[PDB]
Amino acid sequence: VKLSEDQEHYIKGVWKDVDHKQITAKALERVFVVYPWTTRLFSKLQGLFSANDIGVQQHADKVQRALGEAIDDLKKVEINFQNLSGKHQEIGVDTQNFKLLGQTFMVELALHYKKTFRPKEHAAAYKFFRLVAEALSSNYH
Amino acid sequence: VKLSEDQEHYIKGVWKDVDHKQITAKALERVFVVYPWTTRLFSKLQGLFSANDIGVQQHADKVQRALGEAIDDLKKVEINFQNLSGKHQEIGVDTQNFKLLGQTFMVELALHYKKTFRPKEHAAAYKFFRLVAEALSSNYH
Amino acid sequence: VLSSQNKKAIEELGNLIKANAEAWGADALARLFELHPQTKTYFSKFSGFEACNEQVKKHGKRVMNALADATHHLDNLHLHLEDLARKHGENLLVDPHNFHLFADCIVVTLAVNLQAFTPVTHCAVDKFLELVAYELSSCYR
Amino acid sequence: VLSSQNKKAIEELGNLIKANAEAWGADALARLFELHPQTKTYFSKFSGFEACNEQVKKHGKRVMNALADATHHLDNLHLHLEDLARKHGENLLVDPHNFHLFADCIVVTLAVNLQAFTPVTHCAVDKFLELVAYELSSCYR
Ligand code: HEM
Ligand code: HEM
Ligand code: HEM
Ligand code: HEM
Repeated sequence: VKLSEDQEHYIKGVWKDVDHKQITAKALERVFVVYPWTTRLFSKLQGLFSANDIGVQQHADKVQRALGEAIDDLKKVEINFQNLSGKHQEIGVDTQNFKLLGQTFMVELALHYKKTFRPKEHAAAYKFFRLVAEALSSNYH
Repeated sequence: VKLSEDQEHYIKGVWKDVDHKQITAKALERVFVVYPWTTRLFSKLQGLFSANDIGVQQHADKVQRALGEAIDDLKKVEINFQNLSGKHQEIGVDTQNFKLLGQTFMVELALHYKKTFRPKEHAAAYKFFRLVAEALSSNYH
Repeated sequence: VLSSQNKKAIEELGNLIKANAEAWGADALARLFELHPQTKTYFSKFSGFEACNEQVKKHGKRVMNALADATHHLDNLHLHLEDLARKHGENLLVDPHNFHLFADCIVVTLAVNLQAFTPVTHCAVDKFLELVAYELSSCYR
Repeated sequence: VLSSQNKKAIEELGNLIKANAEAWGADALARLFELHPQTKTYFSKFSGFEACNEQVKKHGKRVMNALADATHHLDNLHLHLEDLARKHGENLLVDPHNFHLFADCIVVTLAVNLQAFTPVTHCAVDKFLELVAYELSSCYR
């Protein structure tokens, strides 16, 4: 999958506007509640799954950094995420989960931008998370 | 996704062994029955969905030729299927459908090879159809 | 079924949906057509797919009115959704996957329009929509 | 529910499953672990994942015995599968998607072992397994 010139501009624009860590932390809290099974492999969090918990915060910093690396070079995402893709399979996470985090992230984008998050913006975000989801599932052996 | 040296060998081997058209035609008949909604955009078939129907046979010849083109250059599938990917979106087919045809195809492979279609063989086939599914969904805009 | 906790949140949400049926419905459909253009093939009669299009507004109102209705019939959703299942399953041959793609769009519409959309509320809506998707796909079983 | 046509085929298939529970169950599990290695994380106690592994054989027999049982309780599957739902949903946090991945494996096991596996029989089994997946995911609603 690939984003048009307009979609890439919007995504880079959003990334400059939002607080990377806070929005990511809230997206993780949301995925844990909406899709309960996702908490399974997060044993290090010792049952603390809220956005304001230190564990979630530390993990959110890792996730947002990876997303930023994707936004910086949308053409080499699949290649750059090879290791991370393998890393997730090793841990035991189901490929469909990647799509789920993409969904809770778009809900957080919607809550933040409200009415300015129109179909065109939503489509740009979805396309971005679909590219990220693809790159993370690609190296599953 | 990518296949190991052993998996690529098995797939090329199977393609030399089976009757391309007949197995493809039976896979299409199976997808139409198991997943009824898949017949929607096949209006040209005028309600004749069996493997032995001329319409299905002609379509099966097109599908098997594409699969052969994939098997011939497993490294350039995504690039080679760009047009065909776009072609399917235009027509209106849901990306998940690609996985469904892959499933009925593996059932036909299983019926053909029976006990020699062990987990290792099955995994090679699944990996192949997952690569084909990816290439067909990749250029969806 | 639906959990007590999830049941309560849904019962009340229906009052809001019914009141904003057209505006929300039109918004939900526009996102579906924007994110997944292949879905436009089901609406052969439509002339446009923007949220301002009168056809989209008329259809969107009917979808939302149906959803609000369903919130008042959570203990016998099969009987209540039976006709719509036949309409979507037998007549239109609507791909089950499409119901989920649409549910993900509806959730964003709600996030953009509701005063608040916590993970708990989002969870209840997601499970409710999952139930609707399942019932609208019943003609395939 | 399940269609009359689909109901009949399933009722009879249970007799075959019960008789070959271990061999088929072990085969089904081996395919799951082979095609989707991330699923091995659920079986922390297992020492091996081949179909010959005694643990795999013991567990596979129990899965198939449960399925054969369910074929005799198609009109009240919720009540019958309630405990297994709790086991898989509340305790093990089994990702709903995994039930579908496993169903696709079971279908191949049946295709390799049954005398005949027509599209019609395959269709009935697919819808039956789809019902099982739905009930085993009930604790998430
Ligand atoms: C948008 C997709 C995602 C991105 C960018 C992402 C990124 C990351 C990164 C960068 C790490 C740390 C790698 C390291 O340890 O060096 C990580 C770890 C992990 N991720 Fe993800 N992830 C994504 C989705 C998911 C999802 C949905 C799940 C499944 C519920 C998941 C489960 C895990 C787990 C369990 C770990 C390991 C935590 C531990 O060390 O115990 N990830 N992820
Ligand atoms: C393994 C995946 C598949 C392959 C290799 C494949 C390949 C093809 C090819 C080569 C064509 C003809 C292109 C042309 O007209 O020049 C075609 C057409 C088409 N395919 Fe597929 N296809 C796949 C899966 C599917 C699935 C699952 C569906 C959905 C039910 C689908 C629906 C169609 C339709 C409706 C057409 C157009 C028929 C017409 O002209 O009316 N395809 N496909
Ligand atoms: C959340 C699930 C959905 C609900 C509650 C829903 C509900 C409705 C309702 C109330 C109608 C009017 C039926 C009548 O005339 O009696 C309708 C019609 C229809 N629906 Fe849906 N729908 C849903 C999802 C879908 C999806 C995902 C698609 C396809 C992408 C779809 C395609 C159609 C079409 C093509 C019609 C008829 C259009 C016309 O002739 O004007 N629906 N739907
Ligand atoms: C077709 C659906 C399935 C059925 C009918 C099924 C049935 C069963 C049965 C009968 C048991 C024994 C429960 C008991 O001790 O009372 C069991 C245990 C278990 N199942 Fe499943 N299962 C299915 C799918 C899955 C899937 C897809 C996974 C995960 C990939 C899974 C993971 C487990 C685990 C980890 C246990 C317990 C293992 C142990 O402690 O020995 N099951 N299942």
